[PDB]
Amino acid sequence: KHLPEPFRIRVIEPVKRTTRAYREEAIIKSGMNPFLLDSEDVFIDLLTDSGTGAVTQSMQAAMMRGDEAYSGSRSYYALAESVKNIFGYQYTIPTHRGAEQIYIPVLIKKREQEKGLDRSKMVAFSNYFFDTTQGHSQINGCTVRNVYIKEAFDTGVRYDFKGNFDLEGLERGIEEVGPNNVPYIVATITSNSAGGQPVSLANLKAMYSIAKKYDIPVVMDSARFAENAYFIKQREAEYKDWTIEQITRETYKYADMLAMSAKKDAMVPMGGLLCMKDDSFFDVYTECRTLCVVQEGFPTYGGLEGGAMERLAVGLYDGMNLDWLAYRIAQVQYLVDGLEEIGVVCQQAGGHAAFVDAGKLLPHIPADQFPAQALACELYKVAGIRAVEIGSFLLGRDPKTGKQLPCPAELLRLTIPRATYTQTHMDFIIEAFKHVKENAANIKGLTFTYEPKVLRHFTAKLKEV
Amino acid sequence: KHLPEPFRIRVIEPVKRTTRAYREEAIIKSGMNPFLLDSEDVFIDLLTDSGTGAVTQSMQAAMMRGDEAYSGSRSYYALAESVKNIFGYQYTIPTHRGAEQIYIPVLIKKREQEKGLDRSKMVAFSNYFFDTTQGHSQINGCTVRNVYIKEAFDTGVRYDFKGNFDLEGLERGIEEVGPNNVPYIVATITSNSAGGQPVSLANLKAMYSIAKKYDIPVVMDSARFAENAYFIKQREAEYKDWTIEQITRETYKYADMLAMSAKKDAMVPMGGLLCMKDDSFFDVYTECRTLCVVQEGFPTYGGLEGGAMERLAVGLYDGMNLDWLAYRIAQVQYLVDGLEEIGVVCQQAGGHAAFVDAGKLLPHIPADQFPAQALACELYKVAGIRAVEIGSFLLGRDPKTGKQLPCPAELLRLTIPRATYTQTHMDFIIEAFKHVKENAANIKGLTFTYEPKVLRHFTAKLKEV
Amino acid sequence: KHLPEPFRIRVIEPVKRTTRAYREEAIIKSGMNPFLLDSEDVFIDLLTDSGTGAVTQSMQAAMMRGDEAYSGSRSYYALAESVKNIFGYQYTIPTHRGAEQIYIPVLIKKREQEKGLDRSKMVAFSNYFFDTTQGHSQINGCTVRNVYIKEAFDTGVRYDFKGNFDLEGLERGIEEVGPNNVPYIVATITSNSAGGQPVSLANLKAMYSIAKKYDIPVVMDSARFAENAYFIKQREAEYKDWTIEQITRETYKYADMLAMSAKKDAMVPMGGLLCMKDDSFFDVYTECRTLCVVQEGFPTYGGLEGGAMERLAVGLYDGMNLDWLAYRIAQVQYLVDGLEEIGVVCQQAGGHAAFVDAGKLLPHIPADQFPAQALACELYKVAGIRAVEIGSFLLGRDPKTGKQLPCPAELLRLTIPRATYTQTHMDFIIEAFKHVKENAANIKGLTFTYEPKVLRHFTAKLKEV
Amino acid sequence: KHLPEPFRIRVIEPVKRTTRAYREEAIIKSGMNPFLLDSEDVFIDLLTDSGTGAVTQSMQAAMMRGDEAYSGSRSYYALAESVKNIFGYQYTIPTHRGAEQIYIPVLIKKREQEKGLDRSKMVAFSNYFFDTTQGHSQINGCTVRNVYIKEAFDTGVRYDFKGNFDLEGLERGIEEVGPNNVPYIVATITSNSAGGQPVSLANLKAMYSIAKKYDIPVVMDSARFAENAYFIKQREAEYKDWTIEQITRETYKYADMLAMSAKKDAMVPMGGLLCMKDDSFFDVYTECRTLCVVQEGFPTYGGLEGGAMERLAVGLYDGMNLDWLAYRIAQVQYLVDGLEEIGVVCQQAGGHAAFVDAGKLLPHIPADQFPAQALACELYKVAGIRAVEIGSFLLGRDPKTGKQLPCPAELLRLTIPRATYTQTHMDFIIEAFKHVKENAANIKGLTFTYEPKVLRHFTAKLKEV
Ligand SMILES: [Cl-]
Ligand SMILES: [Cl-]
Ligand SMILES: [Mg+2]
Ligand SMILES: [Mg+2]
Ligand SMILES: [Mg+2]
Ligand SMILES: [Mg+2]
Repeated sequence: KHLPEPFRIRVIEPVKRTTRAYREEAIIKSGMNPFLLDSEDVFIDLLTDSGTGAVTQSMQAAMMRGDEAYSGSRSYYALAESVKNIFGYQYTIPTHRGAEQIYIPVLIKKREQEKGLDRSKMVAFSNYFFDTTQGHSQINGCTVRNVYIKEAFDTGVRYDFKGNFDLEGLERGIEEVGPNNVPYIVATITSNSAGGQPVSLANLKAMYSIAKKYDIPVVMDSARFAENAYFIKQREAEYKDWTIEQITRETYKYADMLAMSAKKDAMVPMGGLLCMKDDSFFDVYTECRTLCVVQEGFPTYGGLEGGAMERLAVGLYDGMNLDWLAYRIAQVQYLVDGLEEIGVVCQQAGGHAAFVDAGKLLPHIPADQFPAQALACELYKVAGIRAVEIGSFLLGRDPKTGKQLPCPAELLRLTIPRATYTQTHMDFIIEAFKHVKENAANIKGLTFTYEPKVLRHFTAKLKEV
Repeated sequence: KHLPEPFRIRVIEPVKRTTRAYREEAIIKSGMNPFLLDSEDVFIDLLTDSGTGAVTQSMQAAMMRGDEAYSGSRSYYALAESVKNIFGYQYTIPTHRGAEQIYIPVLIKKREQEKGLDRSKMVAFSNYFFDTTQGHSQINGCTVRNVYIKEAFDTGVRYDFKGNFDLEGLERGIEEVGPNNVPYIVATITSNSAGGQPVSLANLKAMYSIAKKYDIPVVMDSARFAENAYFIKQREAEYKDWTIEQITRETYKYADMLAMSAKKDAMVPMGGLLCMKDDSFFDVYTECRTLCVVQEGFPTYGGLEGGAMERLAVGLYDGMNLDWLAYRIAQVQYLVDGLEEIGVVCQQAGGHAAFVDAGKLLPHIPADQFPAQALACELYKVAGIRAVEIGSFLLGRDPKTGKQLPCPAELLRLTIPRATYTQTHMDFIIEAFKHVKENAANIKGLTFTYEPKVLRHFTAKLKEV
Repeated sequence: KHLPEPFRIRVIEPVKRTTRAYREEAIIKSGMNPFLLDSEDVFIDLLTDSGTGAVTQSMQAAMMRGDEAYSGSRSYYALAESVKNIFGYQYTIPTHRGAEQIYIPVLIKKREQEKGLDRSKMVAFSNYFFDTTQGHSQINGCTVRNVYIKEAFDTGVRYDFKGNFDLEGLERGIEEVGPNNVPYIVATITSNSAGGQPVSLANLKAMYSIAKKYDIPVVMDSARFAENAYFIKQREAEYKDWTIEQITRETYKYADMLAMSAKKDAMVPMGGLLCMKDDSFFDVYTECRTLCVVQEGFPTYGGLEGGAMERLAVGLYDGMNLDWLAYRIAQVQYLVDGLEEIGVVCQQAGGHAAFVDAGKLLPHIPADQFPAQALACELYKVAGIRAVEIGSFLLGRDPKTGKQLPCPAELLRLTIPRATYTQTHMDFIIEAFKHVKENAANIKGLTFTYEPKVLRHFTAKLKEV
Repeated sequence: KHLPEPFRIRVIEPVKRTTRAYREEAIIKSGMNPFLLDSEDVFIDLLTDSGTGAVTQSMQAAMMRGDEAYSGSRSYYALAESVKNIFGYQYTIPTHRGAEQIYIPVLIKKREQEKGLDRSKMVAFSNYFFDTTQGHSQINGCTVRNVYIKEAFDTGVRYDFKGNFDLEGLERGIEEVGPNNVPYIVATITSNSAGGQPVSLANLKAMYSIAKKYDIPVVMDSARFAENAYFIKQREAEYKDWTIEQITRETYKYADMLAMSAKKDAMVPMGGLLCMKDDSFFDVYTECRTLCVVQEGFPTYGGLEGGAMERLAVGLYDGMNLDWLAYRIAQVQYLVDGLEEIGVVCQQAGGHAAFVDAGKLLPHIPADQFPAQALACELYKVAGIRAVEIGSFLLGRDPKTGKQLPCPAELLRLTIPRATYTQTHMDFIIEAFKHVKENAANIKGLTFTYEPKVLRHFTAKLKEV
């Protein structure tokens, strides 16, 4: 059931309706690669939901109340006040993905100096690390381990909180590695495993108990803190009558600091946060704020403009609107349910995205011929929809052999920019897939005509086989 | 078929989802009168589409480029340039409903001085006068006549252009009254007859031929000039492949000047226009521009702020977007069709609004007990929808007898703010009526508890019988 | 002493610097009439300060938080709340000059029905009526009388409150006319007499005492309520340590309602207010709100857009900023003092404007040759400054004889848009006059080449003699 | 001579006027450190001109026309089009300081692979490297050399282009180091040497000739490209009648690519650019665009919001406005001249900033007691001005000895945010220094009460001695 919008549309960005012939020529010009298509030629852009969503009236208005002072800005104060009242965290560092490149080395050095952490043995844990989070950890020489539950990636097996930490696994992992060697634990909410799955407050409390016992810093990766709070309100009986705000205040008692991209639930096109709960982490705050300036090995300055901090200060609240969250989540579920109904199969589908199995949809196309990229092109031809391939095309070649890397599955990712498209667009997408599935046998595979040495998915050009 | 939005939502105004109990208390506090309800307590506000619609990104941005100079403003120039390029009219007077209070007395005096028009015999014609247009005409001592076609108000009899002028009637009326006594003819597009019906270009050309033959000024009442152009493109074969812009340029060759509220098709919350095609009406321009200043009997100044003129300068173009018009019109038709399907009957329904027959829907309620007002309250209770009664409640009492005035039908008006609500909201409205029709027998009539002497519909309070 | 700006400039409107040759050609193209010059060709536009000033960040931001609902708008509520907290008035009617055309007929009818007011004998009083206020009064058949003090127009005789009511005169006038025949008294603050002069709170209390004794409605014409409050704080010892807000709350206890153009002290480009203090004037509120709809003799709708009401709701407060008022007033006084220093003489100069005596500055030019218009053109040629003539040119011809009307003095008006120009611009203006005074003897008189029958000053074209 | 503003102020940010007692308490609360003062408590904030200036109406409006698409954004296209038409560069990479961290390693590797550049011998040249530019170069293991002219830092010796490259020195340096070992040459305009000094087009052409001869990449560090163009128009006879735009197009023929922070001349609060002229540097473009994504050692995404790119697309043009540049530069020169007149001495003063010698102004205060920080506090106490110390306080302690580092001079930096303050503020600053110089002997030195281990200037607290 797609819920009606708990809002009145106030500002729109016109998008032209193209003809089939126009799109056919467009996709050829772009070398059968949606990444090379002009935004204006895309009717429904499902490339990413990162900073591509709508803002509320108050959020937009906030952009015109900025204090551009380098220091002591009232706009910075407003943002810090929002964090304090919403998460209960006293220290705020605005960022322009939550400054993972900052807190990671800071936490590693902290434990090395205080508990004799061994850099050659250190391991960080999370219910599920985001790619960049794992990236910065490993770059800093830290091994990572995802301690997710058995039900996490098990489709066809409904579970209210598939993003939960595997409490036993975490405990066993810490003991195995040695508490002095665990620089931090990252609690990702909602979790990025299986398309996006929530984490229960009960699970978070249990995880924090474990972390506290071993005195291990806990960082809440909060890009989708609001949707997680909504899932808790909807599925965790204990919090059924709690407001999203109360659930959020409670949730954050179970972390020592937070790091988040504001480009998701916070509703803004740019910005992030790195915050610390209380004085116990004041030194961590200082170190991070310091490293923020000299991260390059010398002083470098810059930051969000005043208006952007004022906008986020408002966005943090609007992002928690109960009616909004119920609507956003219901729309995503509406799309998935609609696709499942017409026979479209997804390897995984959650709050973050739906990963359609193009291999199953287009079985006649060899993996090396990129069936998911072929599907992306067909979806554009038929409906002007742009989606990203998550398969052999994206995977690329082995840097040491120059040969195509082996890929588990050929998926096509569908993300939904917040408060941007309607139920009618969702039905349009479903009808598009229905048409593709019907004409599947006739979709051709692809082969390169131009291929970069690295990050080929962004600018490579292909032709039909 | 509800078309998908030819745009991405960019800015939203949050609206809270209320409980049935909350609305029940709300409607009682407002004395069973939606006019007294707080806007925040209304989920779907169908009160009016006048200046309540969304704006495009470019239109909003324009508000920040204003030149506030009293005279010679580049913002005024930009607006005049838009009028010249869109309608082909060389003279523009921005207004803050198209200054009917200005051109009417000006045109009357013009013909009185030039052709000996007799004020005691003068009569003005239109395919259908808007209420305020008829109001200003009559206040100026001018009688009005609507020369609409037979098919105009005939439901159950599809006709492509029900707003057409009755060419024979117009001709006969002019001859009857005497050409020297006809100060002007107003071509309303789209026409306000039967809920809003289009006027064909063929019909407009024919009407202008008649007017020109008798040298009678023709004023194009243009609040919905774009939707009319769209209907011409959709239904008048000759213009099937013409752009909305070309149809508009052609359409305006068949009027000498134009008057319009910009609060409809032009997409803005305020403003209007009074324009003249060429030098042949330069003296009419001068007189109007002059009367604009001394309309009160002495000089009075003021006008749209610069940003507002820049916004309208853009709005005139965005309002003609083909995809937008097709979408707007399809949504309105979608609502009407959906209501017809569930057994809801409308006395008239067109592009402007749908007039539900509350008397037929709630036959047990006596007219004097306001069945349409009762229906308005029930619609709010059940779905938080606000609609206006067009019946005995609005009609009021006879100023000379203090008795209720007799009313032809008890109607409930449904209007749709542009680019504000979605197909999901439309379905919500339809489901609401479905529920009401199902529980019709139990809806009670109303009686006053407080009643003003004039304009009672705005602040009167009632209770159930 | 020009005070430094109590603010940081945040948004600017570029204005091109023209050459002398360019302006020489420009003024000729405009027929030696600044009113016909393009705004872009004017470097410093002193035409009017009405709605031509800057806005604060919060005021601008407010424009994006509008609730466009026809009724029950939260934006209307916000504006009404501002009025209640600032003036203490419970009833608010937003207008789009304070709806003088509304309260005047309403107050006249009120006293006619309640106290037997005789329309053939009625007379309204004010410390000084604004032109439009006097206009609407007289149009309604009501005679007006300005009861200003002796020192009001006496230059060379400093007096702290030259805008004061002549308390004795008011008393004597009421008795003479008969209290039943005085429909209302208008307290104009600041007063428009002698270029703008303040009214003391002591004087207002005394006037209200008189009005209350006779039960005569008192309307506060409040376009410049804030500057008056500032003058009271600066010159009335009793209120030296009172805030502008406290002075305003106190001031408004001495009126029954208020009417104001928001285009002055309220800092906005459009809008006004008509408000009533308490229930004692609830019927006056109802009548006005009612007449607002049917003022034309039938229902007509429209109003400020939501954003505009939100903006004014903020503007009413920002307009009272103490540092801002001190700065605005000091700048005006700085210009006048600077002109006086170089030998330029003004017939009158106050907070509203400075009226330079062009006749004295250019004694060789006959009045019929418009020395003030000649001066306006010269000021533009030399510095790109645009100012309005208040003399024989503006006065026009006698409608009954077609002959030039006799004029007391040939003045050139200088107004200063709020927060728009700097001390450097003020010095630029002073230097311009210094240059003109130096080359006075060579400035030529003007004669028509094109002259409209009415309101000739706006579009007439002239040439040098 | 302070020029009048070539613009009308449209939006202001109110700033409160504080009392001496208030500021005295404020500076004590902030531990005698302006960096710890609330922005609201600072009347005139001269901390930095980086992203603290005003924007034009069109620039602000642009923020509401953003296309947030991840790729193919029309907003990105608009920005790239501006770069192409203004600089003639075909390739644009928007950045969120011009991505020095990107082009430096890219250019180093390019020459290492193509000409056998030796990383242990590489040296980069510039007329004067900005601190961060030198920082990234050295971090990449590249030694830097500033080849400025003899007259560069020689005060009391006027020279039109003190930012010029020492052509002979550059030639000799390249030969000495070996052309294969010079990865790039950076042309900084205007140059950051001696407070900001321009570079002539003749000098740039000569430098490019040298670079081209040796096939060495030339990067134009363009934060202040417009002011440099203005100085060329004002001082280089050959370009006297050329427009700023023509001078800019010509100037950029003498570089292969450009890198710039848009937070200066480009008038925006955030953003930068890294651009390449033509196909000869297409591979450099690709490499940079690629490294932009994987700079962290793995893919990371993000970028300027659509509105920000639209704003910069406009800002690049508005920043070149001739009247604006003349005004901006004249104001800076007005401040310096005014200070020189009252006996205040600056070690260096140019277009970027003025460096007051606090040691000379307060000779009784020992360097270790921070006379420039003492001066900063006194300036705040007396006038509410905030300025940054560039002396022993900023220099800090030797990381290897913990002892105060030796400092050449105790300077206080004065920067001027663009289009933010007026001539009256400039006079206010001058009067403030006049007062300080008069009460110099009584100003006390400072000593720590709290001192961080690193970057102490930002949060250290001190007390008077
Ligand atoms: Cl706001
Ligand atoms: Cl714009
Ligand atoms: Mg900034
Ligand atoms: Mg205006
Ligand atoms: Mg409205
Ligand atoms: Mg983005």
